Amino acid sequence: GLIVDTRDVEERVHVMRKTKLAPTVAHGVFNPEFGPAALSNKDPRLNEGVVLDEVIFSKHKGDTKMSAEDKALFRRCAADYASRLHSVLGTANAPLSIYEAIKGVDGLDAMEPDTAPGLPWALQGKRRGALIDFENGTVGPEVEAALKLMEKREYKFACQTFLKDEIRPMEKVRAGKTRIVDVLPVEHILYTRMMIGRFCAQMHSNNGPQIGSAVGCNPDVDWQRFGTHFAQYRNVWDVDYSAFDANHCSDAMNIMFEEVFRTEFGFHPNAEWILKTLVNTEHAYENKRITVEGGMPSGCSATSIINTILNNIYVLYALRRHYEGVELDTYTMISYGDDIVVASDYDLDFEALKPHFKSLGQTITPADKSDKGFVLGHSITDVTFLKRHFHMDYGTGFYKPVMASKTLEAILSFARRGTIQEKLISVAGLAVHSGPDEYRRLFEPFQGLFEIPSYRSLYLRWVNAVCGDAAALEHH
RNA sequence: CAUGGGCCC
RNA sequence: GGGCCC
Ligand SMILES: NC(=O)c1ncn([C@@H]2O[C@H](COP(=O)(O)OP(=O)(O)OP(=O)(O)O)[C@@H](O)[C@H]2O)n1
Ligand SMILES: [Mg+2]
Repeated sequence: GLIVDTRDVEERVHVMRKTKLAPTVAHGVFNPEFGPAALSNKDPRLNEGVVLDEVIFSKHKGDTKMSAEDKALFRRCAADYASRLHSVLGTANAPLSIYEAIKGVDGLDAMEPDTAPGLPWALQGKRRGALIDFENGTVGPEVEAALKLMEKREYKFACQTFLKDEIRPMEKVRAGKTRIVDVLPVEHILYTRMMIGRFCAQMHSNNGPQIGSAVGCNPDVDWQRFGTHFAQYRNVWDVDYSAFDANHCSDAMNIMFEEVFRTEFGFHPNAEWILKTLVNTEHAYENKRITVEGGMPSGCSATSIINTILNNIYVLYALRRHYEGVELDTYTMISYGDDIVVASDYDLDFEALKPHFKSLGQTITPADKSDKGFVLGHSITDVTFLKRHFHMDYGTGFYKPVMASKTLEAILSFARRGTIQEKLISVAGLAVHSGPDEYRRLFEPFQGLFEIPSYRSLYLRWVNAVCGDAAALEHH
């Protein structure tokens, strides 16, 4: 998105952390090319000659405007994927009850309790237990006063820039490539779930290549659904965007909002409203009130759905803008916002799309960048989706998500203070799929020190998840 | 003891 | 309440 150009303000929004993340006993064994991000332009490690606050805003290279015939081409594609979308999800997209928006239907996790509240509830000391009864699902004064307000469209706000205390490859750290999180006022996040909460539920619970979304899925059982499907095709590309989130041009955004969330598909007129408030934003990083047109607010409600709908309409628009007769069945695709796998028989050309894609402000590039350009052949066992490769499992003939040891090792070098035992239980079931030998190497560090799930119990868990009746087949 | 949105104990 | 992927 284009910055008008940031201002001064007298109020000053603290963030600049020091990492809650810390080395582990694994840390010294694995010596990973991975550290906590920078949470301070003062932080030593950091290359010298680096103002951390520069880069955070170097993802705003402008805001591609779109010809009038591209806006029509894009409109069609969005109404088309929208036709598909509501064909599979139905048209029951009535507003959600403040009770659900807080509580959550069957497929919409509740809103989280102890979570930051956005503005200005932190310019005025208050957490989200002070305007909502999380586990009674209950508004209070201003939430309900603003509920009333956005109902009128006479509501307006600002986004609280943050920094992702997270691990990152060492180099990205030194570039000061910290990931931003733009936190929305919690009232907003709530109205949004009312406006489009039943949509997102249905999305979550019909994920699959049919709707091109993997949001809602379980990389751990769903990998089988997905692997067999994608191995039915002669060509499978692993595409990488870049700044995906921030380069959603203003026109692309306003069109999909208009095309996906109309009232003719069951929504309430104000679902376009809450959504379009997301185009031109005000990001308050500290005393800098940075004002931006374009992009998405990474972490603005439904952020992953939106970005997924958008990726889907982009591909189809890039194919539609290069050849004729391209329908949704021309290909197949699954994304999770940024991430995307695509497949096709038609021997399609993806280095011929880069430009058509650059007409929306987006820069695709191959995943295997140590070639040069998009090639044919690649099956679904050369790609990555969500940081997991597709491998088939010896013992079962089933597909399974596998992360590079170097990643797994990264995750296992750093924990928040006294989380190490819990984290490990969690990472145990990721590392299952790396086999018995590596699972073991990967955990030597913590022996006689922490509890380590047996490789065997994690396997039979998995086997029962992927298709329980094969659990029951390792029997008769 | 970051936002979203998912899912895992 | 924790971990991950996005
Ligand atoms: N926590 C959040 O609010 C959140 N997390 C993931 N997302 C959606 O998923 C995308 C992940 O962006 P990345 O960190 O991969 O970077 P990028 O902007 O896509 O590209 P690159 O790393 O190539 O510069 C984002 O761009 C965003 O659309 N939002
Ligand atoms: Mg990828």
